[PDB]
Amino acid sequence: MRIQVNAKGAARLLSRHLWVFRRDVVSGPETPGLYPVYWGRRFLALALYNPHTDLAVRAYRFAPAEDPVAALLENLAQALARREAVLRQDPEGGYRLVHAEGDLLPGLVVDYYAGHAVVQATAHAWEGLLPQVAEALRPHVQSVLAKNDARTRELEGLPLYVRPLLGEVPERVQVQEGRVRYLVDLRAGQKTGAYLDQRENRLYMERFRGERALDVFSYAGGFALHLALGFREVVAVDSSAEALRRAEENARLNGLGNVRVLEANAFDLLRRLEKEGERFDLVVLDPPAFAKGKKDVERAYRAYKEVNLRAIKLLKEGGILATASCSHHMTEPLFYAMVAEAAQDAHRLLRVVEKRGQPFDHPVLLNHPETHYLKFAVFQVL
Amino acid sequence: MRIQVNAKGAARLLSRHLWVFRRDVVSGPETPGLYPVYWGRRFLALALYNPHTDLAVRAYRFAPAEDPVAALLENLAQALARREAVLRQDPEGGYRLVHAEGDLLPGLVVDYYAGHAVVQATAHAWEGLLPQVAEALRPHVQSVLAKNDARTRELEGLPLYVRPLLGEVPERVQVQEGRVRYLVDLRAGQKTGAYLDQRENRLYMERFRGERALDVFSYAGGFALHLALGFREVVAVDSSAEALRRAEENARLNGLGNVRVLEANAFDLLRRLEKEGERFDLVVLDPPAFAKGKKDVERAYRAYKEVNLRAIKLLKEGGILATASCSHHMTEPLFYAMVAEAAQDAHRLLRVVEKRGQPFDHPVLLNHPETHYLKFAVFQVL
Ligand SMILES: [K+]
Ligand SMILES: [K+]
Repeated sequence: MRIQVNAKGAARLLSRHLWVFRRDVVSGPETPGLYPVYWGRRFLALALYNPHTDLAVRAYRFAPAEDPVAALLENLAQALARREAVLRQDPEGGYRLVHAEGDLLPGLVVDYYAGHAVVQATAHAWEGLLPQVAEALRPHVQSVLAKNDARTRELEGLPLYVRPLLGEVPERVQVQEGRVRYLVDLRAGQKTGAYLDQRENRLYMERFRGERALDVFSYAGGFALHLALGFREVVAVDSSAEALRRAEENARLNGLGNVRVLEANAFDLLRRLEKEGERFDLVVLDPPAFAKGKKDVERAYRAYKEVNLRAIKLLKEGGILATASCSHHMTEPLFYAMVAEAAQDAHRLLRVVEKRGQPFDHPVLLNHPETHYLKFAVFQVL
Repeated sequence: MRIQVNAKGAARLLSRHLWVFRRDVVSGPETPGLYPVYWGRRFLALALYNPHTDLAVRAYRFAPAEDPVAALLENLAQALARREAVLRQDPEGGYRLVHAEGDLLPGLVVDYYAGHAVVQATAHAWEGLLPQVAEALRPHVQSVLAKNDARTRELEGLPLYVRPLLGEVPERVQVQEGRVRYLVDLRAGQKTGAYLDQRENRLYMERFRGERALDVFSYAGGFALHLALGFREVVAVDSSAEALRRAEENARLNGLGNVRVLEANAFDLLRRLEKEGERFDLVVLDPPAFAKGKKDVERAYRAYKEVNLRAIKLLKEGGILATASCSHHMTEPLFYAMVAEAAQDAHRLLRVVEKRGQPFDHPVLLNHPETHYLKFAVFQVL
């Protein structure tokens, strides 16, 4: 059976983007599965396919294979191999073992929390391969949980559920991250609270020291935990009471009483703090995605610029600004243009300490822009 | 005596850019020197000034000071302090001690080569302060050389010369960089051959392993030296026979017998190697700046694309591409859009391994764009 795409889809696969949408599929199989994709009689790639979804084609190979399933599982082995080294070296750490498209494993994500892996499948073809996935993980873990309750599964016509796949899945797990530890919650109705894409950026914070630090959009307090090691006072701000509860629990776990949580609207607080003359030696801005769609950019840009402008005005000379965006539509060029505008408007000279982004376990593909969503930059006020 | 700027010049300084051109200077001193800059009666900054040049104002402080000379030398002390830790642990290394505007020391650059400093000044005010610069460096070095032959000095009406300022300056010195050593020529007529802005990027390459590596635009062969310890064969390519002579010399100094130099035109060679069916496990592209002015960008972009497209085609699956640009006007956004275009045209999927640039000793200011000129990225063919 073959999937036939139009010229538009052909140009996309030739450029090595991994997605072809339904409107560009001329014909294809009646059921979802793994099939070769063609432009006329020309082979283009092997892909996960679903005839009932908007994102119909997700490529994983750009060369033919006698056994599509074997090929896909080869990609799985290759992804795990890239993390082998770090798992033997840092067994109690938190790492992503499989990052979907980035690892040429569209529709599959696997996270590792101190020996306990959590699998999330969002493409129909993976469902029947979950047992093989669990066995591939076995050599590296104590247990495997199938957390398959993401709403995206509804699009693929998949059932929603959360069930163990291998071993005994614990309710909570302590993860070591540099000089601190945090508690992950593997239960369905509870916040996992790991946010691994920021693992390296959080560790990077350990090199800074000072009197007062402000962690805006603190969510589970990860950045705050690391800042507490070098700062006298760390204020963790977030509008989620539940998130701040986790933050307080993680601080307690580390015996870090110098972290105080504040339930408030980030935007209002920043302006208010500046109004009453409060100053900080470091501010971390890790807001949720301000721009969902490509049409939200203009408005998002203004929102980012405002929060960054207010953060910079709170900094003393020598102050540190750690700012990020996890909106893939807020492109890296737009992001840095925005911080430059905020700095210019605040009349503060900023030196670039470091331009970062996603860690090695959250791979980015140059040819597939959507894989690059996180930007993280650190600056110092001169 | 003060420098008076118009509204436009004032807005530039308030946004914290460090330059104000002659067109925006309303009035100023009759001779070059260090003077405060004002917009009306409002103090804006302290700056190096020259009433005879297009780039009239170069700011170094945005706060007043009784003694402008003392303030400037204070900036010098602070720049050196930022390198004290690395000089203490790695005395035989090569580091930039002063990076002009980036260190708020406009018109001054100072490099350190295993205990021997080389000073290059391009602004009039620095000429009279050379002895004080030498004294500030005394605690950190064995000798200090004034390499003041850059033609840009003619714009400031300064003499061109090369002379020692402190100690006994050797003709050449060996510098240790990771697992390799290279020879620096301090003589006025020879190529220095250090290229310190690429130091950390060269070191980053020591982690890769493979059979054959290709170092294009090799210059003194720095990248090839680091690759030699990880690859069976390394081919260094450059159009300059003199440059390759230094390359062989460096290879010999390290006892590296797996590095072969090849005098050829990069563009021509890459195509021929492609047609010849040649393939490599790693290719490094470190071309000279293809763009110097903003008008050279359109054709420069095309040149970068061709060499990157050819390099990508030479890589085997799993191959590593380390590519760079030192053209300031070939902005980061244009650089990455260019590599993406090359990959798309080559029908090759690239994973982003790392996005780097200038190391800590070559500081970048967000508000002063011209300080950022180097882009270095590493990708892997999937
Ligand atoms: K959970
Ligand atoms: K020289």
